[PDB]
Amino acid sequence: ESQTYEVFEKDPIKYSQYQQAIYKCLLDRVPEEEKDTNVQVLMVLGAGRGPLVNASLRAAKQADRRIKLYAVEKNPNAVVTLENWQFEEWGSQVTVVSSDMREWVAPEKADIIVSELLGSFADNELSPECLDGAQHFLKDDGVSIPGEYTSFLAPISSSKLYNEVRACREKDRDPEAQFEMPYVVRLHNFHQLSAPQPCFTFSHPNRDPMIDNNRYCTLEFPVEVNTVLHGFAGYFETVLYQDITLSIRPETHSPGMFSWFPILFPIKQPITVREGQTICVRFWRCSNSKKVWYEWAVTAPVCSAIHNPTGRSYTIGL
Amino acid sequence: ESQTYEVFEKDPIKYSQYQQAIYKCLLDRVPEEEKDTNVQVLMVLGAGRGPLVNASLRAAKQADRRIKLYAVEKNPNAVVTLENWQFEEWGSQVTVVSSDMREWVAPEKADIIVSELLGSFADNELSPECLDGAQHFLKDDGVSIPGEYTSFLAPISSSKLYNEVRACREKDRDPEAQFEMPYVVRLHNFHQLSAPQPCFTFSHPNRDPMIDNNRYCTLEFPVEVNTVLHGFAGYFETVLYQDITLSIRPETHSPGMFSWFPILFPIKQPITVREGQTICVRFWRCSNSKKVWYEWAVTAPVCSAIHNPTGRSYTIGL
Amino acid sequence: PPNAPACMERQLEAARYRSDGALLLGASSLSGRCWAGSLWLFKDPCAAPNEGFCSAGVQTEAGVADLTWVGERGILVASDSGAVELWELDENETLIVSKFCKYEHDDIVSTVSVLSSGTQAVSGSKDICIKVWDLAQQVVLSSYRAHAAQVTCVAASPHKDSVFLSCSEDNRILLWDTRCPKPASQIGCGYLPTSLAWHPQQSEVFVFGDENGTVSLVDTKSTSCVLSSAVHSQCVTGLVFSPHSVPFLASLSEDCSLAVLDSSLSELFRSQAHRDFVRDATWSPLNHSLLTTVGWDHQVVHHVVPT
Amino acid sequence: RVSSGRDLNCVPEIADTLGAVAKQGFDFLCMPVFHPRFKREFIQEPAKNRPGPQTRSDLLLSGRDWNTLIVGKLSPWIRPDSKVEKIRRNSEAAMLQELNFGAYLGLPAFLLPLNQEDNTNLARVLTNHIHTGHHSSMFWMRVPLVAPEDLRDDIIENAPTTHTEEYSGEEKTWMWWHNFRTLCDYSKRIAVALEIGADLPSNHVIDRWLGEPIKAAILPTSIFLTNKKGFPVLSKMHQRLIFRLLKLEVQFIITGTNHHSCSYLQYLEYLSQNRPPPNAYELFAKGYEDYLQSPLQPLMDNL
Ligand SMILES: Nc1ncnc2c1ccn2[C@@H]1O[C@H]([C@H](O)c2ccc(Cl)c(F)c2)[C@@H](O)[C@H]1O
Ligand SMILES: Nc1ncnc2c1ccn2[C@@H]1O[C@H]([C@H](O)c2ccc(Cl)c(F)c2)[C@@H](O)[C@H]1O
Repeated sequence: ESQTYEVFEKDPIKYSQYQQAIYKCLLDRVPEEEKDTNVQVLMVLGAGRGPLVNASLRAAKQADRRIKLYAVEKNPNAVVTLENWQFEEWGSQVTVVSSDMREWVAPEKADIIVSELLGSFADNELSPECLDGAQHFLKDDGVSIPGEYTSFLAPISSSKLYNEVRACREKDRDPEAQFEMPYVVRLHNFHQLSAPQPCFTFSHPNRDPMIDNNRYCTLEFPVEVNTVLHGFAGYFETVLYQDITLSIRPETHSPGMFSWFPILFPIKQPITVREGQTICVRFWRCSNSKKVWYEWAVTAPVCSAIHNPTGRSYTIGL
Repeated sequence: ESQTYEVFEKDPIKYSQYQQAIYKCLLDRVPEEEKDTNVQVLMVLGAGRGPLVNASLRAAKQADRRIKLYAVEKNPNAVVTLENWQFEEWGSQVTVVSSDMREWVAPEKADIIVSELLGSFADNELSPECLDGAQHFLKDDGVSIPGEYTSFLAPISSSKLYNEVRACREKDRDPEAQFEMPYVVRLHNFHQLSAPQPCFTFSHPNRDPMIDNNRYCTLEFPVEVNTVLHGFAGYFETVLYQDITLSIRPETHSPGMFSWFPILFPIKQPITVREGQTICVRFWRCSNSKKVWYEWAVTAPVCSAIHNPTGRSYTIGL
Repeated sequence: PPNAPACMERQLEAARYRSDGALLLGASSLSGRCWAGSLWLFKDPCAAPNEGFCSAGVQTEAGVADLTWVGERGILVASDSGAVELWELDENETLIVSKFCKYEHDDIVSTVSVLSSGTQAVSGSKDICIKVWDLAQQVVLSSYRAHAAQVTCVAASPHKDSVFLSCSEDNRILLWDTRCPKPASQIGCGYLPTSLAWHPQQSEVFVFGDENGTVSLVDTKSTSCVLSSAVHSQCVTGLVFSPHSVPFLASLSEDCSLAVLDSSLSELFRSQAHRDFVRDATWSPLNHSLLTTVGWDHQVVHHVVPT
Repeated sequence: RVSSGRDLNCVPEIADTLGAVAKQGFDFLCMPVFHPRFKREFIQEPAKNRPGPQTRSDLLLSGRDWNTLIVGKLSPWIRPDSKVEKIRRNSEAAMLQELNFGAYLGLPAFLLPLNQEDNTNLARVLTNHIHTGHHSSMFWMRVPLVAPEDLRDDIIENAPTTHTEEYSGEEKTWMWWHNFRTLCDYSKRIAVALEIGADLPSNHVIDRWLGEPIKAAILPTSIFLTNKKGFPVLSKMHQRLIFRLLKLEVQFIITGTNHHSCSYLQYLEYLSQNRPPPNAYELFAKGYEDYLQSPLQPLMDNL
């Protein structure tokens, strides 16, 4: 929605970090003695109402280089804001492309593709799938911003958030469906039983053939206290360019970055965890030609049922 | 399943009608003076365990012509039966292709494509969508068997089948979902309120660009008696080749063709129909890039809710 | 470019050649921050659509839906504001001054046609009414609610100052004659009537196009034996007859093409020049084999009709 | 005292128009989300490939202003029930587009016309928009008390108005709403915007809109008689209908061009202030209207 874009646009830090990532990339690809001989083909993928496109112009101004802009966007209502931006202010520099990035036949290849296709669990918005289908129109030596993202998980106790989840049961569906799906939530009253550890990582561009975005991770969380585990908090960390990064992992959290709140992966039944014990969790990133989703189980100290098998309770649509 | 193929294979009439359709097509494409100069590229699409492939060999024997056979099949378990057929008896004449017909890159184009992708409501198994995606590998003058199919509907009264439908309610879903989906059923205790009329028709190959398999039909059924309508029985009629046809429409029913039983399109609430009144029904064939489904409403003498809006209660998967 | 705006809005609504050979242009913006319209004059027919090579220019506060020439000086305007406006040229014909702006229709005035004498004009609107006006008195003489749906096309008789055609989304093509207590009369014959053209010679014969791209030939004398041809694949938006002693029928459409037909309604010319909706056709008073088509794509294409 | 809104099909500058409308004294504005005359193409080239923006941008107003002051309107050229297959297909795609744009903006209500008898495809596409996505926008069906075909002046010579009192025929606009909302499964998101004509119909006809979800009443300029001091006022029977509608707490909508020296607003406000006094029962129950409560069981339960 129009107000949703607005909310995700009111994060100065996030866009200034993107400005800097394009800025360092401009200098690295165009030397001072080529400042007017070379024009960089910049392609913002999933352009929204134009915030990355704007920061791309600000980056080309501070780095003082020539850039051919594109603004691929599938949502036609944002594409209205984009064409109204292009006429009124941007001009012929920006070429709006009203298409899904996986369909679009590009005039030429790009020097840099730039995206904001991430969510609180990094690959949960389906950024891997999208940039893969765009990779063919990236130069055989092109940059992808962001170049890498990693999801982190940490086990939590919160009988309060556990209750909040039970309260989400609805008629005409699985009486336990509310526990087999993640929620984005600003985790407030809760206890972190163990330090966040990495889970899934995606790198762009992905040179490797039989690339496969399906995953399976096994994590061992050492708990120093006695408690009752209710679920796993998810966080993300990403590298836009070189040392320019964005993060929501509380230990490495990018300061003052309101935008992405943490995720919550519930567990149907709470689990007693004694001091010294290890909470072992398995996660799986799954998919078919139509959907992507997660499945997950706790295997230590005690087992749980595998949550969301075959995306029965929750899927992300491709 | 293996036993499902078996059941749909035990219909002699159905396959002898296909034998004859290929037979007349062979003679029409290959003249007596070209009996050994020309070899027809025959492609069975959706080959199952090989029944159309077998009738294709029987048709080439009675018509006495040379044929290059192919057996495209997506179900890998039937493809096992196909490769075991090809080795043991068929030989290099038949080329098994373990693929979806919409993916397959063909060595050459075909003289005739032959399919059994029909159901009781003709286009309900998704035959339009499949043969469209195969059409590129059909010769610029090729034949498609069947070349046309049409669905028919007729309004029925049967408080018995109406009860059978209510009895299909399940927990964890819409309490009325059972009325927003068709059922294949051998309609026994029932009353046909009006003669079947045509509904949707598909022709193959479909030369027309912006082809679009979406539909909207409006039918007016004149009822000579007083009654309570419970739903619409669906039937199909198809032209394999010229005067060689298969049908389930009781008035033009192909004699002794057990295979396809009629469909039943329920209506949530029964409707009183006086003598002389007209039962008016609207049907819609709908689709998105992932699913196909029907929506339907009774608009006369009284209105009903539109059934299965946005395929909420029932979809056919693409 | 006199004391006029610096930019004419993308969608060209109407092309009208006056007696000497000057080109009148009406255009509106049907997208963007501003949805207003404007009027333009081109003494050079080949200078159009160039906003900076015009003889005169003006800006209207609301979009321009339809226009007609009120002689050689004035221009009658049907606007979205629900107002009819007469804009008369100045002394040297370098300014376009608005004489009157009368908001009488409760919704977008879709059509305007000047009545044979040149003293009256009839307007059709989305408010379903048809109004007869006095161009000198600044007022409406009569208000008629004859239709059931919005009025699509109004076409005043070539000579009779009381006769005119009317066609609307209620499948009605009404032949008028304000000389009766029941002025309108339903002319029969299917699909919705979309465009009307009186024949310049037989003042008893007229043509109409429907939303299914079909053009029909109708006689006032008999409401039967109608001659028809499926000219276009989409809605016939306009019909204009050539100035010739034996005229030619030009039919513009939503299928982005121009068609030129003879008496038997057979195609002589076809033009795929346009990439957007073909909104008008005007034959040059000087070269009768010249036809100017304005569209929505900003193109003003001049066709040499193969006569 | 009264919640009123201004309807127009001409908005050249949204900030100017909205500003002037509010300046007049209107709580909201019903305006087209796309240009009324901007017919679009979705199937065949080259008008399908029409470039540039399709309408104005959402930036021209704050999100708060779109949520509280702008009622969208369907473009009059969109006819999903047309007998022309090409026009149906195009108007299906165009209707989804327009509805989805109104949902994108967060508009509180969107207007759709009920002006013919067959609205099946219109209702199918509205129902589908309801089931596609999370938006909660209200839908106001613009339906008249009297069909336009039954209020046309008796001036067509060979088609005279059937002057006979047709009891059921006099209430054909109710059946139009009825079938439409039956088709839509009685969605609580589809309400009525009742256009009140110049000549009020039979009392029995106005008695069919009782118990119906009238969210708004559309009063056109055309229906205002003039008083001795040159100001717009209403007949005693039209005044009675407004008094009935005030109990239903409807939003009054003013449509049409001006025909007086807002004055129309001032009349409604005057009627609102000069209404009969609501008794103690009407003051006690004010708030509890149509609120379902469970009957107390003081034998079984403790009060
Ligand atoms: N495969 C595809 N092809 C073309 N565009 C695609 C996709 C998939 C998603 N998107 C777009 O990416 C944007 C991004 O998620 C975004 C940007 C900015 C803000 Cl503030 C925000 F909330 C969200 C959205 O606008 C999506 O519509
Ligand atoms: N797009 C596709 N590409 C390749 N094959 C496809 C499709 C879609 C369906 N099919 C196959 O068609 C067969 C047919 O429905 C059939 C044949 C014989 C009997 Cl007896 C029977 F019951 C059913 C099935 O075996 C399906 O697996």
